[PDB]
Amino acid sequence: IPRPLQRLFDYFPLRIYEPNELPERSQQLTSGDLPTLYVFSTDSDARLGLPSFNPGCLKWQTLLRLANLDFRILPSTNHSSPTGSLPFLLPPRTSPTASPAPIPASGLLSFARKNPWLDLGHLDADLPPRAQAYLALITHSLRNAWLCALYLDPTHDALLRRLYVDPASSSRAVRAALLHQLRRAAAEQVATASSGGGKIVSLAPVDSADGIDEEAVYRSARDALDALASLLRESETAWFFGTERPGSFDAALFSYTHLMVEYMSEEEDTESAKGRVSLGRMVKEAGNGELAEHRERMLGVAWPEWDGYRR
Amino acid sequence: LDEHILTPASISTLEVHGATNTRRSLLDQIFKPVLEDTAAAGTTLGQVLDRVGAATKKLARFDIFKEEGFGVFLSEAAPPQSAPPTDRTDLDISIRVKEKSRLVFSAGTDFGNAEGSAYTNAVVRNIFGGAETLTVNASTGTRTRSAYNATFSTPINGNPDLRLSVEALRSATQKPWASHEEHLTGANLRLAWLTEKGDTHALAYSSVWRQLTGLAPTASPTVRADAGDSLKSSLTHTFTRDRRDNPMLPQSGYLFRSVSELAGWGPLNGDVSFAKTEVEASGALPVAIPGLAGKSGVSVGGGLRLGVLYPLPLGYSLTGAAQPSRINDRFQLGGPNDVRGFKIGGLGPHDGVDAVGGDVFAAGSVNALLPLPRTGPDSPLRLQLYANAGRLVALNSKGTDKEGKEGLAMDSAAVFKGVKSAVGKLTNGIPSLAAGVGLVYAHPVARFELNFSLPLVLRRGEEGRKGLQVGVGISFL
Amino acid sequence: WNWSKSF
Amino acid sequence: SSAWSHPQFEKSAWSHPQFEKGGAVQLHVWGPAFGLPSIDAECLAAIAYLAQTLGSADYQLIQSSPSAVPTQHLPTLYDSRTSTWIGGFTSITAHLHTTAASATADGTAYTAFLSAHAAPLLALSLYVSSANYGAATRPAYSAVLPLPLPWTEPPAVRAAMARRAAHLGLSSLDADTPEQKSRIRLEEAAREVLDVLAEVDWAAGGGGRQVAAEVRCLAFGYLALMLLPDVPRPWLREIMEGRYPALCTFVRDFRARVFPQGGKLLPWADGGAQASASASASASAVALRFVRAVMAEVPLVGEWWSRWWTARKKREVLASKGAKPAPSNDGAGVFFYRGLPPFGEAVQVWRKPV
Ligand SMILES: CC(C)[C@@H](C)/C=C/[C@@H](C)[C@H]1CC[C@H]2C3=CC=C4C[C@@H](O)CC[C@]4(C)[C@H]3CC[C@]12C
Ligand SMILES: CC(C)[C@@H](C)/C=C/[C@@H](C)[C@H]1CC[C@H]2C3=CC=C4C[C@@H](O)CC[C@]4(C)[C@H]3CC[C@]12C
Ligand SMILES: CC(C)[C@@H](C)/C=C/[C@@H](C)[C@H]1CC[C@H]2C3=CC=C4C[C@@H](O)CC[C@]4(C)[C@H]3CC[C@]12C
Ligand SMILES: CC(C)[C@@H](C)/C=C/[C@@H](C)[C@H]1CC[C@H]2C3=CC=C4C[C@@H](O)CC[C@]4(C)[C@H]3CC[C@]12C
Ligand SMILES: CC(C)[C@@H](C)/C=C/[C@@H](C)[C@H]1CC[C@H]2C3=CC=C4C[C@@H](O)CC[C@]4(C)[C@H]3CC[C@]12C
Ligand SMILES: CC(C)[C@@H](C)/C=C/[C@@H](C)[C@H]1CC[C@H]2C3=CC=C4C[C@@H](O)CC[C@]4(C)[C@H]3CC[C@]12C
Ligand SMILES: CC(C)[C@@H](C)/C=C/[C@@H](C)[C@H]1CC[C@H]2C3=CC=C4C[C@@H](O)CC[C@]4(C)[C@H]3CC[C@]12C
Ligand SMILES: CC(C)[C@@H](C)/C=C/[C@@H](C)[C@H]1CC[C@H]2C3=CC=C4C[C@@H](O)CC[C@]4(C)[C@H]3CC[C@]12C
Ligand SMILES: CC(C)[C@@H](C)/C=C/[C@@H](C)[C@H]1CC[C@H]2C3=CC=C4C[C@@H](O)CC[C@]4(C)[C@H]3CC[C@]12C
Ligand SMILES: CC(C)[C@@H](C)/C=C/[C@@H](C)[C@H]1CC[C@H]2C3=CC=C4C[C@@H](O)CC[C@]4(C)[C@H]3CC[C@]12C
Ligand SMILES: CC(C)[C@@H](C)/C=C\[C@@H](C)[C@H]1CC[C@H]2C3=CC=C4C[C@@H](O)CC[C@]4(C)[C@H]3CC[C@]12C
Ligand SMILES: CC(C)[C@@H](C)/C=C\[C@@H](C)[C@H]1CC[C@H]2C3=CC=C4C[C@@H](O)CC[C@]4(C)[C@H]3CC[C@]12C
Repeated sequence: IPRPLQRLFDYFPLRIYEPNELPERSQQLTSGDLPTLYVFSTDSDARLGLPSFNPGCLKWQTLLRLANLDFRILPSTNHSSPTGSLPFLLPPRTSPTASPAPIPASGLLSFARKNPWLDLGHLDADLPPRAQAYLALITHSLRNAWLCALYLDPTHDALLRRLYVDPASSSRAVRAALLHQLRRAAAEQVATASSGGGKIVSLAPVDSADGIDEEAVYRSARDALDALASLLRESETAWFFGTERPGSFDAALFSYTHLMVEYMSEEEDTESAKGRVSLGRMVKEAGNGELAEHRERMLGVAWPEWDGYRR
Repeated sequence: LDEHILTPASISTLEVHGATNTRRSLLDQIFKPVLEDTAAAGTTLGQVLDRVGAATKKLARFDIFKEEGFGVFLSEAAPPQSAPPTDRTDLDISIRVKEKSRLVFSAGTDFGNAEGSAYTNAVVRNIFGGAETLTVNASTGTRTRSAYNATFSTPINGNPDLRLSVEALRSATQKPWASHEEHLTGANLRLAWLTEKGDTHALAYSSVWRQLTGLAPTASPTVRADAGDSLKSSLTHTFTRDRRDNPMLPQSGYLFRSVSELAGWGPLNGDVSFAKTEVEASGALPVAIPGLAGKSGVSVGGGLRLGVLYPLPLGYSLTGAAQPSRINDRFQLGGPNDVRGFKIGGLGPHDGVDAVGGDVFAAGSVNALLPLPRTGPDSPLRLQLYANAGRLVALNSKGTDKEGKEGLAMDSAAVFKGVKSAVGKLTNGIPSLAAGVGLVYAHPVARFELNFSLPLVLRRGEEGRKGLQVGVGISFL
Repeated sequence: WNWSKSF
Repeated sequence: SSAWSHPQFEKSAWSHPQFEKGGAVQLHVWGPAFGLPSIDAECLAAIAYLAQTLGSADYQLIQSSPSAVPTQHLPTLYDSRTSTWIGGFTSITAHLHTTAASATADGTAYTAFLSAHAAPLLALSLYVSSANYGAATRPAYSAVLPLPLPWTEPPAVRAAMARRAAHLGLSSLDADTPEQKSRIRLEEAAREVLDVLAEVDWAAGGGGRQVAAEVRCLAFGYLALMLLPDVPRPWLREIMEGRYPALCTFVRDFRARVFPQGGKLLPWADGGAQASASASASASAVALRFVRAVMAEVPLVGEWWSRWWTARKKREVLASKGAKPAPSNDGAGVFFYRGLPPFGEAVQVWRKPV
């Protein structure tokens, strides 16, 4: 029955017009000639392409700048990510109503190799077995310190509110709800850590700062930075393992050392009222100061035009 | 029996039986107008039976009493009267009513839809003796979050036609046409009012936290850019003049609806600010034929729906920078209900495969209902021939000269110029047009249609459906 | 199943 | 809400008091299993650390469960010399602590690596795989707890370990062509971790990489629970025995040297592993532990119960540590639908006024 009538269905529609134009909001945001990387940043930061304030997003933003990819960054949120978590890259529209598929975080480096503006093997080289052990310091020891000090410290409540929840909405009721979810999720991840966590109350995971041991997280970070400073001192060059160019390991460490110095180098936590050295102070005091100048050198390579990055 | 209604009459007393929970003061409001209009003139049963005939569904609109409990025992008054105008001038009337169940609790599960789908319902009615109601709904399952609901409804000052409702809401809505889902959380305050002429008014205040999550892998850049949180605090007015003889399958009469919504402007506060209005005019017209007197069953209908979404600045100033609209608020058009013959949301701008909304739209319909041969026109199932047109456009700042590229907001003159251009786009070019033939069923819980549609004029990127299409619902164009 | 305890 | 912030102190990284050799300390660990002093990887490492750095009479081992200690975490050390509670292996070693810089950095690196990645691998073998749980480890957990507890604690342990190994992406059916791809992912994930560990000279016989004895004890804790436990799915034991003979030799020599004869020679409290738990196996104490464990599963109240209970325990540990934690904050229902009469009578009547 469909076969004889196919000579009739193919006739319609009788008139086909040009597509309707996209809304104004879509035209302003999604139209661009350069691939756009969506990260956690502010509208003023995104204008100059300055480093994002999220260490997970800053890791990939640094590598893409080392990969010599020409791109622009835009503020975004995890809800828009194809993998449910930032960052991700949208290549520019081929036509005003069509766009290629988004590039997740894992496929960013493959995208950069296809769009030279060259051998990018150093940015995704397989680390030596010893280097795998040290990478656990960055991904676990330093990450847990970042999460505990940012989300769970009342001292950084103003900063956390300004960075993450204030741009989300202007409603105080919605802001309070979003802030609680952020702290619940952050406390859950730190609770999984062996040092500052490992406590089990019931089947549900621990999701409060009460299940987190602040000293165990803080002490592990202080030990991690001293260890990383020792590893960097071993190399005869300015980068880890003697490489002549920064690699995936350097970008991974830089994503934490930069933000710790930027946002937590204040003299209020280091004051006797708290009795603990701030994260940004430990970064500059680690070893003889290798991690401080490594952060300076990494900025001089990926952001040569930028200045005023101390705090 | 009709000669009993032509005689003079004068009612003496009335009694209501079984209203133990409802306060008598509430009962007074319906019966005092009955009580005041008594012994007015002869043949008053012509007046009396209709005015109590008004009362029966007046009490039914309270929803307190079971629909079956309306036993009327009107009779001639037993005691005599001094020189009465007629032997049956005096009457005795008593009404029997049984109240509905005070509390209703419901729960269950349905593994056919989801592996852990379960729902819980509880209804409490006629609290405090004044027809206050309270309904609580809770739903869970798998691959979904918990959904709650709690509505408290009450008549105002004993008037059944003026009902105030307070609702607390938490739900998630799937939106496959835009490759995302919307999480809702907020409260609504409604004041529904029914005019003496039958017109329905409704003034509602809403404050809902919208959140676009769960983007499908095919989500377009437009959907991704609009993901995230948004608080909409809006005040909306709904008007409805329904004169259709059968609202579920109109053969005669007309319908008019207006839905005006103001969000974010002035005292309202939130992440959005606009003034959205919709107008839906419909009508039908029976046509007679020489071959059969009386009700022929054939009729010709029509329809016309309009809508404008105007961005507004926040604060108390009419002149100022206005943010462009978001995918949550933009109109959606197309489908078996809105514009027959297209994919659900198949009209308007499309980003890849996602149907992103528009700011200005205008849909229309022309249809004719016919009865099948060897079947009476009183049958609820009929043949339908229809032709649907629609347009859905989006506001653009192409007409502006220059604006700061950092800012996303548009000045007041820019928005006005954009709206004028958007409305002008409706009147040029043939609208997206579809036509077809189908069968319509008017079974009074929902209208059922089995349509064979065939798109005629279409904009590139719009999705038509050339095959059979089934649409079930209470609202049709 | 779908229970209903109305009273 | 004050439940998601660093605790306030009466007027955050308060250091623990320095330990001095001589004071009696008590280590609360899980019970013996699989012929090992303990069943948990961290607890077994802590036992080995004490057996090498402290004399046989300077410490005691107490078989316990997380509900029996204020830290809600095992292993935990009770330094009776100052009555402080220290939870976690790293915190215990730091408390008891008295190219070196390259060696010190390596010890820190592998300590984080073992916790970060060797732990999920261990959880996958013993907890995520339902075949090994129902036949090898769940009997072991129940054998070291008082009667009503094995229905509350071991289920809670599995949930933690399942979350711990969740980042691997594998689940229970992979413990077993769909079978072949599951098997190769088992060997791939194990090789991704065991390759790093094979870099270090754990036996400390010379060459390789030299690390402090603190992390060598930790290495044994994770490796011993991966090799020795006889489970119905010995795939992880098979990989280590064949591909990595050096790790197999290290575990066997370490066990024979540090835990000769099943490890029963350790100074368990009250002269035995089971007798040690008797101090907290009283009927009243066990009942409270079970009841508190039950309350946490209430769908709405239970979640807030554990958050309040954990905060209370957090203050107790901090108070013992010499800190000064700030104090924390803590009919009409019968008058309706009952008691009051119905608002009207069954009969209401009106008549024409005079
Ligand atoms: C019966 C009347 C009142 C109305 C409602 C019906 C209109 C339909 C059935 C018919 C009437 C005129 C037709 C019409 C006129 C001219 C053209 C131009 C041609 O290139 C494409 C088809 C198109 C656009 C067709 C489409 C179908 C139309 C619009
Ligand atoms: C558009 C929304 C946002 C809000 C601001 C608008 C409210 C107006 C338009 C509504 C609110 C109350 C309404 C109202 C109240 C009562 C009556 C009496 C009736 O016999 C005629 C209509 C009339 C006069 C209607 C007309 C429409 C009114 C005035
Ligand atoms: C097809 C749609 C648009 C339906 C709703 C049509 C509506 C219009 C044509 C109807 C709706 C109300 C009607 C209407 C209301 C009241 C009166 C007053 C009377 O003294 C003259 C006719 C007049 C003026 C009629 C004319 C026809 C009107 C305006
Ligand atoms: C004149 C009055 C007093 C009485 C006799 C009848 C009025 C009706 C029949 C008239 C009054 C206004 C008329 C009317 C107004 C406007 C339009 C819009 C047009 O697009 C379709 C016809 C339509 C809908 C017509 C139909 C016929 C109507 C509704
Ligand atoms: C209810 C009676 C008393 C009167 C007032 C109502 C008249 C309305 C409802 C009727 C009268 C004339 C009708 C009318 C005339 C002509 C057409 C053109 C047709 O293509 C679409 C329907 C349409 C537009 C219908 C709609 C319904 C109308 C407007
Ligand atoms: C050479 C000129 C005179 C030709 C091209 C113009 C014809 C005009 C009269 C036609 C062309 C397109 C038509 C048109 C397009 C779309 C719609 C939307 C529909 O909901 C109402 C009618 C409306 C607004 C009609 C009205 C009549 C228009 C404007
Ligand atoms: C929420 C549920 C699980 C609660 C109320 C039920 C508890 C009962 C069924 C459980 C709790 C503790 C259990 C209990 C504790 C200890 C012993 C000693 C043993 O030699 C015989 C069985 C016996 C006596 C069991 C029997 C079952 C008991 C009494
Ligand atoms: C019959 C006696 C001699 C002994 C052997 C029997 C003990 C059983 C029946 C008792 C002991 C502990 C009890 C028990 C412990 C804890 C819970 C968790 C709760 O969320 C569901 C019930 C459940 C699972 C109950 C069920 C009944 C159990 C399993
Ligand atoms: C007479 C003796 C042999 C009885 C009392 C035994 C007591 C001991 C074994 C303790 C151990 C665990 C306790 C126990 C566990 C849990 C609960 C659930 C609670 O909701 C009621 C009490 C109940 C059931 C208590 C009762 C006393 C028990 C069963
Ligand atoms: C003496 C007893 C009968 C009294 C204290 C009852 C307590 C209730 C509130 C407790 C007892 C057992 C508990 C219970 C047992 C097992 C489970 C399965 C789990 O997946 C969801 C929670 C659930 C369903 C919890 C909910 C709370 C219950 C039902
Ligand atoms: C004779 C020429 C000039 C015609 C056929 C060409 C174009 C225009 C004017 C025609 C083509 C399709 C027509 C058309 C299609 C369908 C409808 C829907 C109906 O509810 C209102 C009229 C409306 C909107 C008419 C109006 C006139 C249109 C738009
Ligand atoms: C510079 C000025 C003179 C330019 C921009 C023109 C108009 C200004 C004043 C704007 C400010 C508020 C606007 C305004 C408010 C609300 C609505 C309701 C909507 O349903 C139709 C448009 C309408 C009526 C628009 C029209 C344009 C207005 C009146």
